[PDB]
Amino acid sequence: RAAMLPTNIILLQNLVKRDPESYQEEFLQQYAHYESLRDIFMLGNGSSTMAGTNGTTMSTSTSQLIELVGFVSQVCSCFPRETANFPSELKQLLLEHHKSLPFELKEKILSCLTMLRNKDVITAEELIQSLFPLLVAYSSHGNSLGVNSHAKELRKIIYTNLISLLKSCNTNGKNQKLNKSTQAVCFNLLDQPDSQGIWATKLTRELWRRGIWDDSRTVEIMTQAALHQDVKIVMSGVMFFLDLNFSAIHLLRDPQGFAEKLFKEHLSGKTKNKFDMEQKISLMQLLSRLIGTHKLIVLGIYTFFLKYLTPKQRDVTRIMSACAQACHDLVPPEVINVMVRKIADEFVSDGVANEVAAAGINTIREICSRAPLAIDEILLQDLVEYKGSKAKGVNMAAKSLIALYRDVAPEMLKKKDRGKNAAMEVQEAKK
Amino acid sequence: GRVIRNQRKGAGSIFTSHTRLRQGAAKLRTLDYAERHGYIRGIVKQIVHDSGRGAPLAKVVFRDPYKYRLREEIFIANEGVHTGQFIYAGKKASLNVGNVLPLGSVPEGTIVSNVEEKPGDRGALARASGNYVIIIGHNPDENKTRVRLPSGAKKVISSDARGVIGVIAGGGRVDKPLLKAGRAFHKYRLKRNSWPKTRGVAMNPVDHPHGGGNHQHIGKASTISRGAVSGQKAGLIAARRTGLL
RNA sequence: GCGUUGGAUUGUUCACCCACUAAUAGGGAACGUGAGCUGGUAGACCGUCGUGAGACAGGUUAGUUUUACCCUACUGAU
RNA sequence: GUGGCCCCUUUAGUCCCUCGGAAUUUGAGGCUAGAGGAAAGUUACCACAGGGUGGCUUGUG
RNA sequence: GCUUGUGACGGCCCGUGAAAAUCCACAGGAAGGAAUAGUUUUCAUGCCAGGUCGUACUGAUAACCGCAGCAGGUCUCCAAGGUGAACAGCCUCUAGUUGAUAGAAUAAUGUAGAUAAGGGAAGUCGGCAAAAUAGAUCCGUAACUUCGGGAUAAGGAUUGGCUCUAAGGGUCGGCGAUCAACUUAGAACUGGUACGGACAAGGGGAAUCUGACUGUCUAAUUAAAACAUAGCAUUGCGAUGGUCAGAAAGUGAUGUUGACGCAAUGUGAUUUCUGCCCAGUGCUCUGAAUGUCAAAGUGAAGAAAUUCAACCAAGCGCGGGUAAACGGCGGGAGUACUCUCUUAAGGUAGGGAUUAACGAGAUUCCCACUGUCCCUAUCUACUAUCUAGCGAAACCACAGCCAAGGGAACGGGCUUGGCAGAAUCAGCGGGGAAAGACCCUGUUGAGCUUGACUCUAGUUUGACAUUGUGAAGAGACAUAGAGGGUGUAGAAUAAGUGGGAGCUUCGGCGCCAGUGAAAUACCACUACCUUUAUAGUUUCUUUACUUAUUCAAUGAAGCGGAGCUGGAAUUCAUUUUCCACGUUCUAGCAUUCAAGGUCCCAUUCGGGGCUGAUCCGGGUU
RNA sequence: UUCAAAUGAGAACUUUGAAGACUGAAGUGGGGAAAGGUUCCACGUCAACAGCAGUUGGACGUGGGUUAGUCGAUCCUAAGAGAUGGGGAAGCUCCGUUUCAAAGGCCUGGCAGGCCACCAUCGAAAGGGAAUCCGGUUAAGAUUCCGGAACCUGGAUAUGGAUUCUUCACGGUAACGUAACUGAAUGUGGAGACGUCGGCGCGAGCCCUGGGAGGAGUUAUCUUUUCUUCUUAAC
RNA sequence: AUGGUGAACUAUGCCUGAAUAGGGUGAAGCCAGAGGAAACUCUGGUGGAGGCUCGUAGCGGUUCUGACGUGCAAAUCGAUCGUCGAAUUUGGGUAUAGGGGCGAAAGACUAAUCGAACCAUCUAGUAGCUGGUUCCUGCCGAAGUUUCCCUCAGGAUAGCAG
RNA sequence: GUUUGACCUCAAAUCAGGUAGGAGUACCCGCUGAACUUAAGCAUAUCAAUAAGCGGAGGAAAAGAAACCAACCGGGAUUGCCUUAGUAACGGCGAGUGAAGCGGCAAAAGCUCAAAUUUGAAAUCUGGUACCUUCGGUGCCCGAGUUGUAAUUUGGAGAGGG
Repeated sequence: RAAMLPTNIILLQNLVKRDPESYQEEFLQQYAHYESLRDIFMLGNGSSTMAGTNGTTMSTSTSQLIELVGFVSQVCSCFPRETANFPSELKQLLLEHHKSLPFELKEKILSCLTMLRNKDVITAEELIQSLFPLLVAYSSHGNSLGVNSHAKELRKIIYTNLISLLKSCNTNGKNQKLNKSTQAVCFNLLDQPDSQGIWATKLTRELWRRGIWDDSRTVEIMTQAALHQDVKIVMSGVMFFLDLNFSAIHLLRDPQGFAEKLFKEHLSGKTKNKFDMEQKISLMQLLSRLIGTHKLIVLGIYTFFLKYLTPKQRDVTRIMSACAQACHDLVPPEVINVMVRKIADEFVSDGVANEVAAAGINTIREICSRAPLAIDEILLQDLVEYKGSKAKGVNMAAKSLIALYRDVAPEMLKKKDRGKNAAMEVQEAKK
Repeated sequence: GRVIRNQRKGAGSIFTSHTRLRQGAAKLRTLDYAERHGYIRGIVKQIVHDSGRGAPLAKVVFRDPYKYRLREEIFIANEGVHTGQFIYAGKKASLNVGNVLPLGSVPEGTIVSNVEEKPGDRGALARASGNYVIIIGHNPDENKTRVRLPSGAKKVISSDARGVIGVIAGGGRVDKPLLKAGRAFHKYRLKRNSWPKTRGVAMNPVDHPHGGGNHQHIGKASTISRGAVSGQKAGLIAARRTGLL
């Protein structure tokens, strides 16, 4: 057992954690080996080329260093002397080579730094300066295109480790000195217009969901992301402000100008035609759900919808369900009359099908629930024609419009539809 | 189910040691005024064999100071002592092989055997064949002494605790293969009834946790816990790891 | 009415092969549950499955019923 | 013309009853009226107790 | 020469192969003993006595156990001659027995044996069984091999009797005289159908699968590829301990032990091979904070019972390790899918695989050999058979000839027919005798297993009590305070909201002026954030003491402190520390209140004290 | 298995004799342990039992018979069992075997001073152990009785012998010797006291064998022949 | 379930004792000779090792269309076979006791009893289903989805008769 | 006075004199404590505060003269019977379980210590011994005892002083 003890680390560390005044020489016997090992790492199937590897076999030097790193990181607190430069050695092993290290060794160092920060050996203010620069470097597109670069796994590890760090730091009280510092790097990433704000948006969404970053300073970051030029950043911002919306709307600085800038930049202004329909629809949803909720006025929305309000168009049931969400009690009903007369011309016309007509009437009555004086009695009557329609979609739809105007403006309806209380209320109030 | 073999081992019917032919319990001299202040001389008469044990013993005759008589102690012989040799035991004894000293008196780097965990234990450590402990350092204040044991562990104990210089005799005993069931038979005939060992996989479920099955296998994970109890602890009690090293 | 064989083959035979022969015909009386004599549970191993005890899509091996002296029938004998 | 064509949870009681030596105030129990709706396998290593032709066919799709 | 005892030697061991009673001797020298006489009872002789219980006989084919005067089982001593290697088999001496129901015949079928022409496995599931071989001398002996074996490999020449030759030894005599045993080799002659003449006594070979081997088990159906084994690997444990017991205990096993050990597992000689995964399940980590979070304890409300809140150990959760742990079998990247390329379970060589021995293990083939077979026949002994004597058991509704019909597919009885003569002996096995598995079901009995349900020993962590004497620190309740805000633009660091255009020390300024979602003086509201102090309130961490408590040892022996005493030692003036007058060439010895010195008495043949060997102490260490 | 005789009412089975065979010294012999318990031996004796028989019997009825200082138990301890003291347990009882006891036995000269240190008991008729052999005798008993000849233990002791006036012996270079030749406490050493196999040597008994003194047998022919006795215990 | 008795068989350990012909092979060590400068080699002998081997007693129990089958025998008889100096065979003493022991492991053995011994009591234990239920005469005299409790199911009811 | 004694505590004796054990155990006083069964299977439950097991007594034992029942115009130790009552109540509110006061009766019975100064007299008691009229008495002598033996007092009351 004695001759094998230097080979068995798991027993050595349990012995050292008991009586660490002893086992000094046993620790130096391994620190010297670790030093000599790091001083090294610092510096195909074709008939011709050398044969390749499977991706899971490693070197005996690396297999030893991966063990020694854990041993030293777990007994550094017992030996503060002879280990003061150890975490700095790890840090400059990582952020000066990035490439001459195998993935297992990188992962091991990344976990040992995290536990060395859980213990108060290392501070977050100097672990952040190790973790963040590796994200940008392994999202390079030139580092991630080796043979067996583990770039995606490393980018996931560093991200979840940052999350654990900030979750650690914001437990008792919110470390404002840290949050205010690592929001500045998100701001200074979103400036770089290529794609690097991905690691700001993807992180701020996580921290909002974990409730760690409920602050006005953070919603500005996602506003700037939504106002960005890159599609996968704009979408991150839009899906953040969606998730029916979340409480972040109640920490905005100017929602009306936000919606105006969005509608001007992305959809209408240059007509760059970058977003696909699946993303344009998600932008429409955000705009309409902000507008209806906060009583906004843009008036370009209501002509932008009209191109897409045709039953021969791709997935219109989402578009028309957002059309209603941008209606108010406080907008000129003529610009909605044109919309209702487009829908009526193209969905409840002659020959149209049952689903088409029912969709039209259902998306008109939920408009009129917000903007009641946006369609007049003459077309209201044309649509309550379809009460007894034998199809069971159009009947259920027309009954909703009738019950909507039975409580709001029952004089537009005819005597046949005023249902026993609207008529009685009108008979007393007409004299 | 049944009660199993390791549980039966504790009662001690047929598993008691076989102690007829043992020459006697091997021990150091009792801690007395002579050993505490100066030394005392004895003569080693016989180097002898002990049944059930691989190391040889030494009969050492000392003179009783308080009464006119002789007293024979049974020491475990170290490698190099001989009959007619004089064994000096105590604090002021010289630094030679076979002599008994306290660990505080000797320097660091020396080799000793039959060490006492505490003074008055009369021999606890480094008693088997070819075994020794190494003193690495002293701390005279707070009097303690740091030693390395055969397993590689490092311990700190009283400097007044005693030990006998040298290595226990009989080394290399396990380098020879036995080649035969009969030599193991005769070996354990004199130790105890821990041989032969049937495998739990080869039994029925009543007789072992590992028993049962149409194929000889274990149904699970031979690493048992440490909080397990009395019938569950089949193999690999509290394994920190497994596998070849 | 009288005859309708001898053998090879068990990595198998609900059969086929070559010979002799005058010929080498088919069937029943058991197989319309189950009935002379002979081949084709307990232990152990490999495979599939099962958390497991164990089971099986399997495969291999070893592995104790013992009349009639009674009535009838039959065969011979007073 | 007195509409239409086919059983375990919870709340409330003016001056409801009782808490059995008398009372007051909290709680509890009633009777009312309301509103809601304990538990898997295996056994061939086994044991016990019981039980178990319509004259049918033939050579020709 | 056989048996036995004994002696000196040799070999084997990770095996080194009882204890006590009892007896003797040695060292030592307390002591007592002769002189006009003692001493010695380990020299010789002589005297006295030796108790209680058992004691016959069998010890087995009749004295024991099996229900018995049961062919079974049951420990041991003595042990003649011949053949022959021989306690083998065959005959005999001594000693013992001549017991086992008898007589007459000689049918079949049987039981136990034996022989058979020619052919020789055509038999049969299968060479089952039987036959053949067999001892000793000589020649000769392959592949393979862990170099030790295989091996009596295989395959061949012989064997009697009689008469001879040669060689192989001891004791005495300055080469001979004398004595004696069975061992081998060789020759001649001679009888033969046969010569290990009966008895006794291997059949062999070419290959396959399998387990290394020797060994062990299912007593009473399974002897094996099962178990064990050496070897191999892993795990826990440094005694305040690991594993395991006990109702408890001032209790126990390992342990008369101590990592070359103990305990727990798996694999299963040697050789060769031994690549990767910690996603999962288990095991493990002296693993931060936060989350979950029992009892006690704390705070708030209430008149109180009670109610609420906060705090809240381990464990869980969380994240690190481990695959000669159970599992399991690929990796990475770009935009679950889809494209891409690495796959290091690569044979290191084209010498990569030609691979033991052992086995009542499973299997095929060949030689030899035969009545297995064509194709049966014959003989011997004991039965059967007849006789004298003795004398059961199973089974039994009643009984006993067939056919057809009905019929539960199926009558000995019923209907219709064939028939039908006493009483009987030996045989036979068709039927009746006339006494099986398999399948299903119980809301069954037990055994076993598992994150099935309810529990539980044990273990673990927390509170209280046992529980006393001291000290120093950190956090929180609770009040009293004190200040704060950079996304951008804007003079500037804008919580926010609402009132608005000066109280004025200055008119600095507030309004009017940009820029901004929001506009600043002045005064109020009520959100967060961070800090200051401790009336008190508490909680927690660390540390000191010993008398409770706990552990261990011993002969309860030398502990604690001392201008102690005497030495040095280095000091900055007087100490502080070491030592102590006690022991280290050698397989010796060390014992009689201890000799000596010194004070006293008595003069005795000797006594007592101090000291030799420092003092003190209410703690055995 | 057979023949004759005897006994008897009666004989395949009893007794004697005459034959023939068997066990064949790892026995069908002679003795023992465990177990059995009079089955041993004698005299009467046949109703039942001995799978036929029976005059016979390990049967039935009645008696006789087992002699120890030396053989054994008894004693010692082995693995182990088990009280006390103490401690548990509601308790029947459990633990443990020298433990945490004031656990008792020797001296010197209104008892004064000293010395020693230590655990009940049980546990082997094959372990250890003090001492006996021959011959004869019984219906049946014997290393036990008779005769003769010895030995061990323990005890009291007289004589002779040894020693002594150089008080507790001499000789021998030595290994050591002798008829003896004082010895308390205390201590030490030895014996008791030890495996298994191989072969070599020595001894006892047996086997084989010669001469001679005796007896028996064969002798049809031969054989100075075949068999048998000629022994010597403890001490 | 409660409380008790058993290791005289048998499993295992310990203590003390006993038993085991004749042959074959021929290991280390050793002696001489030959070839060597010497490492060393070759030859002939000696010696007598081995969990070697043939094979008695002994221990076991492979095979036989074996004998017997109310047998001598509740496991025997014969022949044949495995092993035979050791992990050997065995006597006596001793220890382990029942949800317990022991186990070279077959769920084997634990007094002909073992996938939980034996004895007595609680105990006339109990389901389910089977079997049986003892004199005469007279008079009357049936029944088979009709409706349901978590499907079988043991049932509860309609109707029938007295 | 480093002497001589008193007390306290703990021991020893084949010291003087006595005492316990074990049996029986129908009934009695306690302790401990199941399952079969019945409930649908079954954890509560029932069987049952039973059987088995342990300790301990007597002719009876135990209980017993209120820290009671009651709510009355008040009764008045304990035990047992009739009744209260298959009730109040308990319970998967299911199977099932389950008292008590009152009233009539049988038999009848009440009492004792501690806590109080005898303090003008430890007045109390065992043992040893000598006599006697011997289930005991008188005297005498060691002793127990003041850390309390006698008289007096027990809640119903009672004491002291007059």
